[PDB]
Amino acid sequence: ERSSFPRFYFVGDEDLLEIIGNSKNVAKLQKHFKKMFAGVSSIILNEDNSVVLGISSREGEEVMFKTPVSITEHPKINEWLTLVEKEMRVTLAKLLAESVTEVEIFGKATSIDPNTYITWIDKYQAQLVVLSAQIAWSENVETALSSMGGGGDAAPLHSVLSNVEVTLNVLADSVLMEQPPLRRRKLEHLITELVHQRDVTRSLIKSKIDNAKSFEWLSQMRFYFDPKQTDVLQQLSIQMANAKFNYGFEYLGVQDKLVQTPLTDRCYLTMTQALEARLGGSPFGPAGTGKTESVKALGHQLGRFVLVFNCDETFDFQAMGRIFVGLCQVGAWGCFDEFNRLEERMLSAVSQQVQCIQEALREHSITCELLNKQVKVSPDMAIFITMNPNLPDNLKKLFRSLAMTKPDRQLIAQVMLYSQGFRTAEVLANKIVPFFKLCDEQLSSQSHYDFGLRALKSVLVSAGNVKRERIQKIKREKEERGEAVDEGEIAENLPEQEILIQSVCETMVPKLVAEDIPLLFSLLSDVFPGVQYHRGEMTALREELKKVCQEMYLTYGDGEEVGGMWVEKVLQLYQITQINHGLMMVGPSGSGKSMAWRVLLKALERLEGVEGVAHIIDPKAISKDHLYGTLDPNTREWTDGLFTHVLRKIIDSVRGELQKRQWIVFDGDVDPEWVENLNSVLDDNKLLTLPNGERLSLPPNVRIMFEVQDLKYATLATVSRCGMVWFSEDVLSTDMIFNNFLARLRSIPLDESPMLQIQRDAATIMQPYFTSNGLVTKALEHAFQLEHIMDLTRLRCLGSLFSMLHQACRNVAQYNANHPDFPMQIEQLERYIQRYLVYAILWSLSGDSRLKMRAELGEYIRRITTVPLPTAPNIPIIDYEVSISGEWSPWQAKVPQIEVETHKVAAPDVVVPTLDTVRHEALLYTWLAEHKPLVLCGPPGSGKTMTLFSALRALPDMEVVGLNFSSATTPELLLKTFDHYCEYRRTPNGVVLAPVQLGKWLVLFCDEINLPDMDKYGTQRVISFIRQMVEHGGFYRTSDQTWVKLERIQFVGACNPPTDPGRKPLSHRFLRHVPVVYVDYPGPASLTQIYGTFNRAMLRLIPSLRTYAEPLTAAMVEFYTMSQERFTQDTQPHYIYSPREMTRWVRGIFEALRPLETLPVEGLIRIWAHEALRLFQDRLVEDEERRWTDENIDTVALKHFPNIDREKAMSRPILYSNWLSKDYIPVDQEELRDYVKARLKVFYEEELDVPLVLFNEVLDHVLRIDRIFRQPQGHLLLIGVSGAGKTTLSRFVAWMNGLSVYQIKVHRKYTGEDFDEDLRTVLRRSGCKNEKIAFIMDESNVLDSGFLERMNTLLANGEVPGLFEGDEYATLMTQCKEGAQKEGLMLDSHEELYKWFTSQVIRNLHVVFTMNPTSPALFNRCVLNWFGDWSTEALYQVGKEFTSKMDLEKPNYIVPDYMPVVYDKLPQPPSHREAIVN
Amino acid sequence: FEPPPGVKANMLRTFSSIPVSRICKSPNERARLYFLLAWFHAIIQERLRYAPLGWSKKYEFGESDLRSACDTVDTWLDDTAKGRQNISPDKIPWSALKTLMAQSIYGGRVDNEFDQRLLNTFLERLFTTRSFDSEFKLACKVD
Amino acid sequence: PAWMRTLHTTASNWLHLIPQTLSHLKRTVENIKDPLFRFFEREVKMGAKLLQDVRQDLADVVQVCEGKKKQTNYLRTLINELVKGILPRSWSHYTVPAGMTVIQWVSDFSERIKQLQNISLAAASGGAKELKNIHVCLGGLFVPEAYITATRQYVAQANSWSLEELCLEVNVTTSQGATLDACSFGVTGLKLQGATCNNNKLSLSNAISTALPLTQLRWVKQTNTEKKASVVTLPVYLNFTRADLIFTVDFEIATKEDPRSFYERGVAVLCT
Ligand SMILES: Nc1ncnc2c1ncn2[C@@H]1O[C@H](COP(=O)(O)OP(=O)(O)OP(=O)(O)O)[C@@H](O)[C@H]1O
Ligand SMILES: Nc1ncnc2c1ncn2[C@@H]1O[C@H](COP(=O)(O)OP(=O)(O)OP(=O)(O)O)[C@@H](O)[C@H]1O
Ligand SMILES: Nc1ncnc2c1ncn2[C@@H]1O[C@H](COP(=O)(O)OP(=O)(O)O)[C@@H](O)[C@H]1O
Ligand SMILES: Nc1ncnc2c1ncn2[C@@H]1O[C@H](COP(=O)(O)OP(=O)(O)O)[C@@H](O)[C@H]1O
Ligand SMILES: [Mg+2]
Repeated sequence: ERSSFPRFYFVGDEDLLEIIGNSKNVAKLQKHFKKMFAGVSSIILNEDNSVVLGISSREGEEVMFKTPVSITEHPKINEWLTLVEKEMRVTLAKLLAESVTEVEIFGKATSIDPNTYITWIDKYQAQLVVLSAQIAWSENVETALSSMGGGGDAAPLHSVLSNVEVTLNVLADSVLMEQPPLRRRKLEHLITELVHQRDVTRSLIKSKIDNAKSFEWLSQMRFYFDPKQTDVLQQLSIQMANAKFNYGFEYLGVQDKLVQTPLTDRCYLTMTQALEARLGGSPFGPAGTGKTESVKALGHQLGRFVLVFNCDETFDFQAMGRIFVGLCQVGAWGCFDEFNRLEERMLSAVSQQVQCIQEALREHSITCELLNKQVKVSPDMAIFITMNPNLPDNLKKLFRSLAMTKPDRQLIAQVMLYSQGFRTAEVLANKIVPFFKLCDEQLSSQSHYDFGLRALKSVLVSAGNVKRERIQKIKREKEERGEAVDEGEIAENLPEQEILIQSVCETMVPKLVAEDIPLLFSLLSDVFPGVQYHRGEMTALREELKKVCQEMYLTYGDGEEVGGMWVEKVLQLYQITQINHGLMMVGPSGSGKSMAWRVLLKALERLEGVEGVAHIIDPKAISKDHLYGTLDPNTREWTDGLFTHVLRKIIDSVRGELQKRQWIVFDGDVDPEWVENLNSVLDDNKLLTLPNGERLSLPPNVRIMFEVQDLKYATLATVSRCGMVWFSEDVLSTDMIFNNFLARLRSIPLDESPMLQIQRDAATIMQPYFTSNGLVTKALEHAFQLEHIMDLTRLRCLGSLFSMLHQACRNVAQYNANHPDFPMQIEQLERYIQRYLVYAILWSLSGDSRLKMRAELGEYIRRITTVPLPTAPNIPIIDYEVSISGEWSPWQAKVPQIEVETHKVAAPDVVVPTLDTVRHEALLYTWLAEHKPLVLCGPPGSGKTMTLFSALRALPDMEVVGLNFSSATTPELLLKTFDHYCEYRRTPNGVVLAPVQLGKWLVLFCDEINLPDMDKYGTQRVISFIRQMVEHGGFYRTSDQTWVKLERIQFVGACNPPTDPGRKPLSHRFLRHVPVVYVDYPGPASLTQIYGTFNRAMLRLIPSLRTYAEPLTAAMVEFYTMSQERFTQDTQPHYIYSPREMTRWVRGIFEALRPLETLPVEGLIRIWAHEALRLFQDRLVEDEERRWTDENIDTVALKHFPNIDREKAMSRPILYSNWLSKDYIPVDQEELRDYVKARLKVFYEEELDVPLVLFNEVLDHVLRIDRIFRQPQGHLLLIGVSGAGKTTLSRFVAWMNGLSVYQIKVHRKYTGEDFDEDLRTVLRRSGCKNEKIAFIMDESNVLDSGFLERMNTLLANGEVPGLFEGDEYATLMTQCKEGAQKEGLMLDSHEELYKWFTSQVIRNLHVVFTMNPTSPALFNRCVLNWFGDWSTEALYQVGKEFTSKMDLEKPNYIVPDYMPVVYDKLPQPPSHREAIVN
Repeated sequence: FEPPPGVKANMLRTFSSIPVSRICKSPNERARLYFLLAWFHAIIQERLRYAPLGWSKKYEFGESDLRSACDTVDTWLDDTAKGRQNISPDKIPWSALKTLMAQSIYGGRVDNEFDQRLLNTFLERLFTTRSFDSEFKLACKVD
Repeated sequence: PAWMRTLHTTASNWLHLIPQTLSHLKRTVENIKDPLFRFFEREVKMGAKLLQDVRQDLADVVQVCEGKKKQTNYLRTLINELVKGILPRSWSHYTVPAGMTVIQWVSDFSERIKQLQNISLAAASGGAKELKNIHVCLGGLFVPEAYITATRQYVAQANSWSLEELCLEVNVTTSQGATLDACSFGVTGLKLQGATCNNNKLSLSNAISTALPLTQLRWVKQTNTEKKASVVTLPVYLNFTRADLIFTVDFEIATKEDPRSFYERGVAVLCT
């Protein structure tokens, strides 16, 4: 089918099937004609849709068939398509012929009537009038050289050049006045081509060429049209140098005209010579030199497409192969870009493909193998590749080279300025081009700076527009004042350097940083001396900006007043909107970019009567495939993407959105991954290319803006293609934020009035402290000097302070509500508000730092404030609070003294209140009341999770859903959570996401909010996604690309400091919204209180020891204090400590005191020492450290228990075992050794038999392993060199104590899913079967960090919610239900059975980690054990035990004079065997 | 395996590469002008060895450039002389060859303006109608 | 290891060789108006930053050599690059010859820092007016084309002329016998290769390179007159590899000389 009429081969199988199925549906065929034809967007038909009347371009210009093609006469698609193309070519040829006749009538004339010329231009297409001018000039000059062929005669070239000059004069006359944009483009193209013709004709005049066959004329591109030629193809031939080209005669429509610089002419010569030799060209060179534009212009001058593929790093092949084979069949040209950027395999594949294509082209001087198919390559094929510095080795022979080192910017500026109608274009160009060179060189380098040739072209076009507008304004003024109107006279006296400077300023000042504006003005003075510009203030826009700022509670100013810089930035944004379609506000988060453009849109809507609507799309949250559109690889159905969907909605103009001003803003970071498709939109063509092959013209009212906080990772191609507005942080001064907060407080209520009155009094009270250089400003400035666990942003602190002041107002309202008879008076309100403001500054400016920095801020503010403060000699203000009565009351009073039950000792549910806990709960409720997301960041342990969970369960209407973020977390996790716990509902406002159960505020607690890894471009998808809902209050449902409003949903996060390994610092744009509180390690007083409560709960089992709870807890916290102080993390990476160690300590003491009904204080001291040795002594490495711990535990026991005997309570062999007796009791080491040798023999008999020797180190290690395997949540970290016996000892203990061993069988294919499945199976066997499991883990088994995260969650919470979901969750609950029935518990609801399963897992599962000497978080969740290496004693014992069978007994042996004594305890006479073992 | 250095060796290589029939065609001056082209190519390629001085960078003045130059030669000599046995040196399209081998061939790889200037100097010194005299100097003051 | 001691020795030697510190230029509004001051301040800032980076680099390498510092990833690639003897990527911020080794680069950097220190001292002693009267080697500067542009800016701003209407005149005189005109700037270190210049007249010679004593760059109004047949346009390359094109000079060849011979023989002016 495709063999006949190969022109339609360009489209793929999708469009082929679409055109076959809808062949009768010509109205759906316009997309195809957009795909192949050149200027065509649709074919013009009648009302019957049965005869192809004509063709139209995408701009609006159309051609009429001399003989329209009737589709009814040719029902076959290919036949009528061929007829349509043949008739289009014939019509183009006939129109060209009669246009050439008309221009010949114009030619050889002393003067030209402007009306006739403009009529001829309007009658015809831009390409056709340009071609007619080319043909006329070539024919006239050819006849002229024919005339001077005699030689030494008069020169009619002077007459031809004079004719061209008078045509230039009338052209420059025409473009000065207002013209339609299409006529403007035609006039500009005519001017450019005629300027080139004048230049080449003057060159011929200077060279005194008198022969028509002289090469100097032959090199110039000549056009030769033959009206009498029967074939329309052969009528016009484009000959230049020795090459002969036939016109493509394809309707190119209207396209940008490339000026004909000498470099471009050389490019034409080289490329035409290459095509004559039947091999393409390779115009290499640096970026921004117009090589691709040169290819485009050469193709257009020959009436052919080029398809400039973009060879980015992310490059396709299947669609790439399709477009290649389609091009080869059709014959339209193909061009490359940035070829060397391709991947090496990608480069080789494309090199082979184009090598085959080029070899076919050479053999044509015909079909070739392409995609396992035969492709007919037209003779007129060409292919070009542009490089950036070489060609691949297989292509160096087949492809001519050309150096696009630099374009002629001076001549480009001259020609384009002449095109705009500027007089004295030469001077202006020779001034502007060096000025841009200086700006590129002298100005400070920045990411968003761009002074390339494209910027120059935009500047010159804007200058032409501004000159036209000034001329129109002068014409209107002359109409009002007087009646004398003449375009020439107003053009003559119009300054032009002023106009150029105004355009340059309007374009470049917005993108300049604060210190570069004086440099720019110095450069302007250096290049344009003595001439200056004055900014024309927009009075109406300033008035309406003031009005909208008043309505929106924003502060507004002019010039040097408050907000003047912001207002100027908004006006600059307005100008950039006027002169550009693609904007980009670049600046640090917190400078007001969002509000700047929002206020600008509102003011514009209230100004021009054009209602504005804004679509906010976050590129990073949504996958690029969903962002732009999905093409099914198999079913080949096209699902339009988010940006594609909004563009299509704009195009359709269903509800008059075309009349509206619609702004698409890409709020979010930018990287060269998705913006590569947008590069085709930000440029001059402005079209939405789609993988399906569809093209969407950008409407004039559509603007694309990227509100990016930085441009470090953005490629220069994107920067060069759009306008830049720089929003420095200085733009939004602190006073502006203070005024905005106060205005919003005074105007809007918090509930959605008495409380409004309360807000007004509160604001009146705090106004003195919020002024310039007030208390808050100085406090913030000092707080910037401190150090914070996260990077400090001004807006983060200010927003947290504003929210907590809102909570202060809420507290005042609640007090007034609860005391109706006595509402709070003015004086008490003032006292309360002042004290709360001081306390709020304290806990907001330094709420995310250590205690010392908090004390520094407290002492600073005490120095600088006049508000009354507590008179505590040393207790800082932070430990105090502000009561509802406006008095300073210590937080200690609010702290209660609860008594936890015995069976709940150190249970996960229990949360003993304390100072840290109560303060963090208060602040948490404060920031939850305003529904502001918050992050709890602190060192491993410290009870961040328990504090958050207890505070969240405390309030009744707030449900909690825990989300364990991993290193591979993606937003799909959040979508799945939303699906599980929420539902989509349709509301009059729009689609709304809300929790399924009514009247509840869901919290998506994120345990590790900074764990997920950033991309190669420094962006975390989940973080930007959460920020998108935090700031915009919603997101886009990617299923149908609809904005979804969040209702009754809020986020709360927790994390570790970013300095910890595996932690990525959060984005400032996210940090700005989330206040952060630093949950440091609880102080000695807090630990004393909580674990004193735990000890008082524990000791009730034995009444005779109740009186010793307090000294026991004091000794515990004291020893833990020195343990933390001495064994710092710098010595070893695993030398960490936390309250989790104390919880394990109390849990172990409980578990070993419960079996014993009665016990004297000596036994309690012994058991306490045993647990202390097993927790804070075995993790050590050096023997000196162990001796230090033993000495300090001795001193602690003596100090806190003086009335005890050290020998009984602290006998050195502290060895406890359940093997001998029924209870867990001390035993002498000899019985332990004998019993464990017997058990080793039984281990040989039953399990794998390998000879194991028993040395004392193995005794101690087996005791430690048994002790942990006995405990609930007993997780061991066996740290030691390989082969020491970690795995074997673990298996031996597991076999002896009855726990079934379990090891992973990890191979190279073992991906994550297998690990989740195996963890599932282990969890089922341990919780649902009541069977203990010994999980042996080794770091060799770990293949990625995600395994570590899953294990870490398992160690911390006792289970991980990730494994069991849906059907697996139902199967697990079936197992748990049957297991509970067998055990004897009746439970029905989901949560009770899940809790029982978690309790079973924590009581049963024991996982042991074996590593060979590292997240500190992992260390804190296990009791680290130092296996180390076998010592000399150990090696000697192995040697003797193994070589006891051999008989090395030599009586002849005599002891040496000196005996090597490497063994520490060698017997004084070495016999032979001990000598050999030594 | 690397080519032997020397203008002589390069010239023998060039002449052996080109077939017998192509050089001896209807215009008897085609052989002379092919000799001039071979001498120019040899001079350029041997100057490539002294890269800091003879040029600005190691260009790829390979055999493909020579083949393209020979093709341009054959096409232009065919066009100018339509099957004529003898052609005057003045009628030889010298300017066409000079511009073609200064911009398209041997010049496409030239990015530096000064290398282009040197190439133009070489072409205008060698390719001229004055060359067809017995007193023509292919080089001056060799020793 | 022996290589460790050798690296310690060479790092100590380079630390001794390279000067200690570089002083930034004091900012002033009048100095901000002057373009030469702006260019020299940018050069001083870049040189001082690079010098501080290199000194902290060498201190860290020496401390690793003692053994009190662990070799980080940056320090590890640094040390590998040092022992293999190639130029570190972080150190090289300005355009450099491809084949120059580390020792030559360190000597060149020391010379550049010495020149920058002299320039900063001269600027501090006087001001922009004294800054105009400094003979500066184009090779020593990081961006000599920026210096050419700065001289053009200064001449244009002094006489209220447009930048585009100024052309460059080169006068080659001895350092002692030179006149410092208001539009003349002294440039040293330019080496002429393939020809000898006497009384601003080029002559072909067989010498490998002739050292120009003091090249004076004079910016004059465009006379709009065609250049004479005896003038030659010579490139000014940054280094001997001829990979950087700073600017083009115009020289008057002597009688009977052929400019075509000047073009063929590869006559050029080198900053270094
Ligand atoms: N003209 C103004 N006067 C006073 N306060 C303002 C003004 N414009 C904005 N603000 C306030 O300052 C902050 C600026 O917020 P905005 O989102 O506009 O900044 P941004 O830098 O664009 O942020 P981001 O990069 O996070 O989107 C807000 O708290 C806002 O209320
Ligand atoms: N208020 C409290 N109530 C109960 N236990 C507490 C409290 N404060 C601290 N702890 C103890 O602190 C330890 C750490 O608690 P938790 O496990 O919640 O830390 P985390 O924040 O999850 O740590 P990570 O940084 O590893 O996420 C526990 O052993 C716990 O018993
Ligand atoms: N001769 C010319 N006439 C008009 N515009 C030109 C010309 N040469 C280059 N340009 C413009 O200058 C820029 C350089 O083209 P571009 O394709 O970006 O260069 P490169 O492919 O080298 O990166 C483009 O904006 C292009 O339109
Ligand atoms: N106490 C011991 N006495 C003798 N051999 C032992 C002992 N412990 C371990 N081994 C030897 O170590 C081997 C197993 O080492 P393994 O424990 O897997 O190394 P790792 O300690 O790195 O896990 C066994 O073959 C066994 O012979
Ligand atoms: Mg946690």
